[PDB]
This record gives sequence, structure tokens and C-alpha cells, in this order.
Amino acid sequence: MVLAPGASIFRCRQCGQTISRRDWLLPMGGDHEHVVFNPAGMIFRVWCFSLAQGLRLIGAPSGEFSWFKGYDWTIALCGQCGSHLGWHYEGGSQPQTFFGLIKDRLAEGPA
Ligand SMILES: O=C1CC[C@H](N2C(=O)c3ccccc3C2=O)C(=O)N1
Ligand SMILES: [Zn+2]
Repeated sequence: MVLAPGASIFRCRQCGQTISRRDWLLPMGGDHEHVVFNPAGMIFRVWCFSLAQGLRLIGAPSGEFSWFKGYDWTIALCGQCGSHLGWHYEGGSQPQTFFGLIKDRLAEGPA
């Protein structure tokens, strides 16, 4: 508990949409940060969150190339501007669901 925290809320870097909160960071496999690459070779510093808002989840889930064993993913866009912010994971265990958001696509700031 601190007065006037500046590192409280994550917003979409491109538009400001409210997306998540530092309090909702989730240490999957012991770390909230997972460094991964996709089939196109892009490297992502993914932060895992229990909860997020302000996104639009696109399509139906897929297990293909999943970075997290037992989870299927859907692309998560900023619901306001369409920026690709990460993925929603579902279908797994403990937790059943979570979000993996691309750290450098978010801005962190006060509540
Ligand atoms: O857990 C995941 C999320 C989806 C992510 N992914 C991508 O970022 C991607 C880009 C191009 C073609 C196919 C994929 C893909 O499966 C990926 O590689 N693993
Ligand atoms: Zn946005």
C-alpha cells in the first residue's frame, strides 16, 4: 500500500485503452515473464495476467504452437484500436484461463 502509485494500470500503448493491472500479474511456471518466439521468428516478451479487460478476442481457440502446455489460444486485440496485444489462453488447468500480453505493447501508469 502506497500513496499515488505510478505503476498500477497497464493501458494499450497505441491508444490508451485500459487493459490490465500490475496486481493481476500471474507467475505461470514460476515467472510472470515468458520469452517466446512464433513460427515467423518474432520474439515476444510475454507477461502473464490472470485477468484483462478492453480486449477483443478473435476467432476460436487453437492449440497449434502453444507456448503454454495444455492451453489453447485466441488472438487478443485492443478492443479500441485493434493493436495486437497478445493472446488469451484457455482449456488448461490451474488456471483454466489467463492472458499473455506483449509487454512492450502496453504502457504502465497510475490508477
Ligand atoms: O502460444 C502461441 C500464440 C500464437 C503464436 N503464434 C503466432 O504468433 C503466429 C504467427 C504466425 C503464424 C502462427 C502463429 C502462432 O501460432 C504462437 O506461436 N504460440
Ligand atoms: Zn489500443
